[PDB]
Amino acid sequence: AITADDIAVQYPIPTYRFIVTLGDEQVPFTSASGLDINFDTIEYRDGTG
Amino acid sequence: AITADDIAVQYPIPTYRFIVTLGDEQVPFTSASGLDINFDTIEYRDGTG
Repeated sequence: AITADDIAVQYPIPTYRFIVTLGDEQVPFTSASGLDINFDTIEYRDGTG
Repeated sequence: AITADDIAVQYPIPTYRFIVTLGDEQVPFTSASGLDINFDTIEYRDGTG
């Protein structure tokens, strides 16, 4: 017994059901990708290690 | 078969590992350059060659 209210808590979410709110309107889209969070890298080395 | 105690005697030394003691203390630096020994030159020519 898995009692589907527990599926809504601890099972993962698929990617086929999504609403795109575009400004103040909803527009139906087929695909959506590229919503990444990317940083750069600072590095610094001295002679001691 | 080279047994790295022989690397410490025979192989050269790389530049990236160095410490700089400046007076009574050590300060961690990134680069260090310009420790040259440069001489001038004196000449003399006479008529016989």
